[PDB]
Amino acid sequence: AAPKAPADGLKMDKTKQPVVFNHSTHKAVKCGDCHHPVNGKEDLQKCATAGCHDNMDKKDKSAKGYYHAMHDKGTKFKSCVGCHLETAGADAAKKKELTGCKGSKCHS
Ligand code: HEM
Ligand code: HEM
Ligand code: HEM
Ligand code: HEM
Repeated sequence: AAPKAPADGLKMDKTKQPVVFNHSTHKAVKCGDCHHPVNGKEDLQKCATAGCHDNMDKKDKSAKGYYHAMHDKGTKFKSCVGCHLETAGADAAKKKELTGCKGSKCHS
């Protein structure tokens, strides 16, 4: 059957700055905008699976860079921060909540 979203409260914890991901706040986003095509097939593996976004060098801006995939603009798929920047627009409160590097809903 079509895959179902998991429970809220999923911790992304590849790094020492873990972030909690809630599917319930991301329903307006098609599943494949995140679990994106790889070889033409929407891929439901963990983002940092070997051969995926497995480089824990936060300086790497090639596709395999995990930090890059979560923070950067101009990516083939929207990143967490990229989409949130667009969402917040000029609203400073939303910029803080959704894009702040600290004291945000990502990095609380
Ligand atoms: C769309 C309704 C949708 C589905 C289906 C889906 C499924 C899904 C599963 C099954 C997992 C768990 C994977 C595992 O084995 O741990 C999972 C995890 C994450 N998802 Fe998801 N997901 C759906 C939608 C979305 C959307 C729209 C996004 C992006 C805004 C998204 C993101 C994530 C993230 C991040 C994770 C955690 C993966 C990781 O830490 O490696 N999902 N999803
Ligand atoms: C996990 C939900 C997950 C996220 C989030 C994610 C994001 C992501 C972005 C933002 C890009 C674009 C980067 C750029 O520099 O343009 C991107 C690109 C690729 N990804 Fe990814 N990705 C997630 C999951 C996965 C998984 C599970 C794999 C490996 C099976 C994977 C692989 C790739 C590849 C390859 C690319 C480059 C585009 C292409 O060659 O297909 N991603 N991802
Ligand atoms: C990438 C894996 C990613 C993360 C991490 C993330 C986090 C996140 C948080 C913490 C919130 C606040 C709500 C909550 O506590 O769950 C939030 C809210 C929104 N997001 Fe997000 N988000 C990630 C990815 C994406 C992507 C790729 C998009 C757009 C394509 C997106 C969008 C949104 C929207 C919209 C919201 C709600 C905003 C509001 O004002 O409440 N996110 N996300
Ligand atoms: C603001 C532009 C901002 C910064 C800077 C930032 C930094 C940061 C670091 C240093 C890490 C850990 C990297 C490492 O490997 O040690 C990290 C990790 C994640 N972040 Fe972040 N972050 C900034 C902003 C945001 C925002 C607003 C979100 C959510 C939209 C977000 C998301 C993430 C995710 C996801 C991770 C990985 C969590 C994990 O797997 O441990 N960041 N960030």
